[PDB]
Amino acid sequence: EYIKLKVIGQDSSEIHFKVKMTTHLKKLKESYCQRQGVPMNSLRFLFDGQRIADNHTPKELGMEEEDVIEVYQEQTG
Amino acid sequence: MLDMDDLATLDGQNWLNDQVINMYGELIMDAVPDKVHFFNSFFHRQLVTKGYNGVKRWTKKVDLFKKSLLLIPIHLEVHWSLITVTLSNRIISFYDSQGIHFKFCVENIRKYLLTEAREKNRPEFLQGWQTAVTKCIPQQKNDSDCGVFVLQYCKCLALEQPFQFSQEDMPRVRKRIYKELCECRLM
Repeated sequence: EYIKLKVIGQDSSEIHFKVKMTTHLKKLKESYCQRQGVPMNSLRFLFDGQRIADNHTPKELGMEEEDVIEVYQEQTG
Repeated sequence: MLDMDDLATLDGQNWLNDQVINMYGELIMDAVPDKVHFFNSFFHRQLVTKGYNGVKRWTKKVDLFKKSLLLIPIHLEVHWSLITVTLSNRIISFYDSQGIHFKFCVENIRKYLLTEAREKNRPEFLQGWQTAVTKCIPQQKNDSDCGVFVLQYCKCLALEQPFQFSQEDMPRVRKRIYKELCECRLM
């Protein structure tokens, strides 16, 4: 039903979520932005190197309890 | 697809950002999926700071050693460069459009490949790795086109074409990449 997830960014602090396995991760991405006060389009969310799209769900991605999502900010060069 | 301010880093002489790089890489890998694995721009940062354990799950569904060519964009300080790995002759190559010589990263990659070979039980890949700063390659003549050169090296190597381009072509290669990203297909 629900799954626990860790969202870990540059500050290495863990933001803990407990979301349904069927709902789109777009709303986790929105929540995390709000929490850290930056726009959603300024962050990249990866699960084991794969870019998390808005329509992805933990079940479709094969996530398991307390799996880690990594957040990165934009790079330019 | 990408948002319009990501695509906007292709305009004029804007510096490319990671969304253009990583989406083009995904485009290349979807064009020739059996021969090329493209690691996104965050792989090398995460390998450096956390080591193999930080990136071990990035290949949970990929057999790197059945590919011909690995493409690893390298984000250095405000600058785009490229590592390639060809598995047939076991050469790790470092490509840079500005003459950069960053020795640390070929050895970060060589250590990664060795650890991945021990962990996936492919010990025929534990020996034989050689390096090379790639000779011979079109060089940029401004301070903005790093990223565009990187993606053109990527496309050339993935489609096995020679490096028949120079700085004069780059405005038009910017608009080709733009178009390919909007149509989600290479030309």
